[PDB]
Amino acid sequence: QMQLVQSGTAVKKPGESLKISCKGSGYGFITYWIAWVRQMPGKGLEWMGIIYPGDSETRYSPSFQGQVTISADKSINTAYLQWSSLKASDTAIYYCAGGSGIFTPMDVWGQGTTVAVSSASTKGPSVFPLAPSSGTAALGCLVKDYFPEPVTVSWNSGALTSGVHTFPAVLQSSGLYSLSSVVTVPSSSLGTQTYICNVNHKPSNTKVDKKVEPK
Amino acid sequence: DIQLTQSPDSLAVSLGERATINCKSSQSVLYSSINKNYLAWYQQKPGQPPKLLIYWTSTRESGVPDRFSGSGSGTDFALTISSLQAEDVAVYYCQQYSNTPYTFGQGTKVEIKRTVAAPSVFIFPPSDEQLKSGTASVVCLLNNFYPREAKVQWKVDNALQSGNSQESVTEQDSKDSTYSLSSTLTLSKADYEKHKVYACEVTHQGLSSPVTKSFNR
Amino acid sequence: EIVLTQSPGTLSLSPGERATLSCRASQSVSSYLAWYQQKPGQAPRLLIYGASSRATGIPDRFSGSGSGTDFTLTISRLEPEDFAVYYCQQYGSSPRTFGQGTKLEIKRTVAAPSVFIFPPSDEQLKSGTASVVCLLNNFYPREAKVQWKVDNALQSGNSQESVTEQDSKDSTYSLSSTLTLSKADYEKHKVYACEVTHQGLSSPVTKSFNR
Amino acid sequence: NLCPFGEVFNATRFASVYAWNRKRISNCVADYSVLYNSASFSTFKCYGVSPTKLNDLCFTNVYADSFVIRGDEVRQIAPGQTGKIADYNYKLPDDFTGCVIAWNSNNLDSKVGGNYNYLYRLFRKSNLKPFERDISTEIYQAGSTPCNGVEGFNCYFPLQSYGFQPTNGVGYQPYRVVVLSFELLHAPATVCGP
Amino acid sequence: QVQLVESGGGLIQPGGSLRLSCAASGFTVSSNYMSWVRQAPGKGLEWVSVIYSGGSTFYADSVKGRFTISRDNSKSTLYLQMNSLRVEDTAVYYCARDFGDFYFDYWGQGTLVTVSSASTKGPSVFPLAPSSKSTSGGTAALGCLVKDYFPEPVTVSWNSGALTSGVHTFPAVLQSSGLYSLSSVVTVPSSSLGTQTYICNVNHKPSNTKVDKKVEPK
Ligand SMILES: *[C@@H]1O[C@H](CO)[C@@H](O[C@@H]2O[C@H](CO)[C@@H](O)[C@H](O)[C@H]2NC(C)=O)[C@H](O)[C@H]1NC(C)=O
Repeated sequence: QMQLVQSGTAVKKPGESLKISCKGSGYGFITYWIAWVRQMPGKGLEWMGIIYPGDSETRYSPSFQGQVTISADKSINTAYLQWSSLKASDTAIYYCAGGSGIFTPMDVWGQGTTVAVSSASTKGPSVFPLAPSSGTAALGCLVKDYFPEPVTVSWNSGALTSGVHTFPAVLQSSGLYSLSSVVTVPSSSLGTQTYICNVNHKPSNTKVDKKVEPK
Repeated sequence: DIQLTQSPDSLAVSLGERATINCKSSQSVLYSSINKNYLAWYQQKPGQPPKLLIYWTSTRESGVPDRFSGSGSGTDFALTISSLQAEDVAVYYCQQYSNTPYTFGQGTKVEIKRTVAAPSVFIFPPSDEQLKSGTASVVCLLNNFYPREAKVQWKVDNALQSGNSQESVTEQDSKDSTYSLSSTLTLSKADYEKHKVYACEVTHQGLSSPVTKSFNR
Repeated sequence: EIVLTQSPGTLSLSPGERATLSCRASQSVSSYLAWYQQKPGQAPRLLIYGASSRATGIPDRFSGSGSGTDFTLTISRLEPEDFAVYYCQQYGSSPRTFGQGTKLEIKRTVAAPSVFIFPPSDEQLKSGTASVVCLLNNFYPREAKVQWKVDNALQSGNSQESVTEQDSKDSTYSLSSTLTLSKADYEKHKVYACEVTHQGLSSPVTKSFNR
Repeated sequence: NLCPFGEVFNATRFASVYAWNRKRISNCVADYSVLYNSASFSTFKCYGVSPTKLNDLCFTNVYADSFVIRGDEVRQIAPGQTGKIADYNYKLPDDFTGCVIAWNSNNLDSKVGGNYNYLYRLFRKSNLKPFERDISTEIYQAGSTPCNGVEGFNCYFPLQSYGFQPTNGVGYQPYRVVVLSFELLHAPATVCGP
Repeated sequence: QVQLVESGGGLIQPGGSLRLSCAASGFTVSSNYMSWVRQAPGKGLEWVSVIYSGGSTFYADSVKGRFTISRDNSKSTLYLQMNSLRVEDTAVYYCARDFGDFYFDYWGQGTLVTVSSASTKGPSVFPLAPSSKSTSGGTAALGCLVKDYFPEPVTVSWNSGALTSGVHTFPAVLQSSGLYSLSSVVTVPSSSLGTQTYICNVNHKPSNTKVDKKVEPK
């Protein structure tokens, strides 16, 4: 009957200080122990440490002892994960898990906190059309050179959903993300139907409606 | 530091069949010798926080469907999913909680199984608007294919290119259980306009021979 | 870590007087304090435990007072053997910590130092090093200013001083200042003077020799 | 037919740590919800078992250990802990499966007089085995000469008195600790949840 | 009666190990709290470690993981293993009987442990010449110069311990070279310079050096 809520997504430069939050709400938080799990992009779950809010007993994994500090504030039922000098390796999503005792399974989980250490700023994406020159043909849009994630792409303001494949972002060597979204349409509708991709990037306040048509 | 290694890394099971994930423990995981192994199994759907399924090696969490079952003792443990359904596609981790250094397994990706389907290959030349900025991006699309393993090579004027391509793969489609891949070749305007033919060669299990889609600048 | 601050750093009283020593703590320890006496060259001896209770074999003239953060050690009718460094130790929190200690010296009529100067030995001169030693003998108070002046030029950076403990009989101090130089530097000068400034001296006294 | 958890926690008086009380709880239904959801506990640490999942399991017996210690000594009521309380007063096994519930009792167990009848064991030649109770009041012989029952040199009273005062720090304030232990032996079960 | 005698101190290179022994009498070491306290050569007392009567061991933060305290009931001796020694560990280590982890009622004489990369060197004894500049009336001053030795201590006697009145042996001073220098001066009647013979007995056991230097009027 207990729930956990974490802090918002953080974007930081290397060497900065960070401190993410995890506040619990429910009946019985006094018995619950809070632990922090790190999951690098495309990687598995890594257990970092656990703390008891009542007495602030911090048990650390040997892999995260001298590189992170776990604290808590029992007054506000909040646990904290803090870095002094952020490194590019610490770019990962962090979950705080709830367990009502040491050596007990973790029942309650937080939604996760996304941390990005990149040495980049906020830049608006550039949307380029993919030429529909193809039984059936396919078209799409190229979302390139943006930071940070995420980017939401829709076709005809959400009217076209069947046959749409929006690929996950890929981090280029420039430090900026690229994305491609494509749809599958009958080859008889190229000249008649008009296809427009709606690319929105809230971090940059960018909204581009890009029309695509055969060259 | 109790090590947990689980096998297989990848598992392909059809709908309505049984999927088994084994977890091997470096050291025995039992607390107070009460015949209770302190192990847990977690389910993590793509883009969602992990959810606890089984604790103490045989006890289902509240609301877990009956098709999930835990088994094992000592250092050998297993999780079995009888009658696999489409909503069970996730990565499963075995995690021990009998010692202060909590440990997870490396994970086991679970995918539904499909009668092999060949990719639909399309190639997109860089747009004129992008060409003004001085950068050219060539996109090759592999649509609705299975299995996920696919080889894409960029050959410009029949010369293999390397280090200037990045691939992106979507998750399995929720209905036809097919994959999609996008390979993007990024070049400057000078390098792009130094060649004529850009080809995308695809090697896949569902293709009798490699399929090449090319265009001339 | 809880720090015990003792005051004063050093105390000068005549025998038969009353000594009051202070020991303040970073946090409250609530009478979990001990007092020790350490004469030079010896190990500490337990005096007070519980901040008020006297250890066995300790005379009644030693008493402990205070609680919490403020503690006092009082010695009445000081005897010449009751002068040493006194440390306070708390045992109300781990780690158990001591104070810096308070030196307790006897007090005497201001006695002028007797200044003696020793030229470097011929044997030491052979090895290539010269050491000139200036001796201040049987003076009080301890504070004394010694300056090395060679050819009437002040010398600094090549002199070290050593001070003895308070003598058991005349209640004085003895100070040794040694000026070490190489033979080449030593034979580049003629007059080596030791200028001594002290409270018991009407004017500074200088003892000098020629090489 | 509920288990008498009120007797242990809502007790007018508490025992000293060296003579810790244990109440055997059996043949009753244990409703832990009245216990674990209270906000009056400074520390509620469980080992091996989870209180949120006790209203569904069963056990043959449940033990509740009651004593009063200092705040600095609450850390010692835990498996694999060392100290005067843990070695000579109350020792928990390394494989302990249960919970330790502690709350401040400055208002109850303190007196301005600077003393109280709460005691702990200060001297003991060997450490206590888990769940062992030593209530000896015999003079501790620290030397080779027999003590003959009279306290003196190398002969100290084994017990010491807490100086519980309302003006002391939080660490020095008296804390009431209740230790819940769950026993499972091959026998009919007598304690189950709601 | 209670006696505590310590042994095992000396010079040791940084990182090298050492073990300090403490012979105990008048009480059973297996039944009493015992502690090790170190006093720096100039600074205050610091509690290092303690062993409970039941056998539990507790260590300070600055020595945890490197120092191990132990007792031998059969030999009635307290031990202290040093393992990874540091220069900051250079101090005089005391063996004290602990009363319930509260206070130290009895103390041993203390043994000196010096941790430094410096090498042992014998002292050079030079005579402080009694001359016209060291004599005033009947009072005449003479001494010896014990210079450039390591490690401490150095013991100085005059005429094989027959002369003890008016002898001032100053505390050793650490020079910039990393070695110790010391002087020992006496006050004698001026009439005795030509008749009496004065010799200073310098002994430095760590270097096995014994020097008897005769001082003569200039
Ligand atoms: C001690 O007794 C008090 C009442 O004096 C109990 O507190 C109440 O318990 C009832 C149920 O017995 C609840 O409905 C109330 O909400 C409780 N009130 C508060 C303020 O907590 C208390 O539970 C008893 N302590 C125990 C059983 O440990």
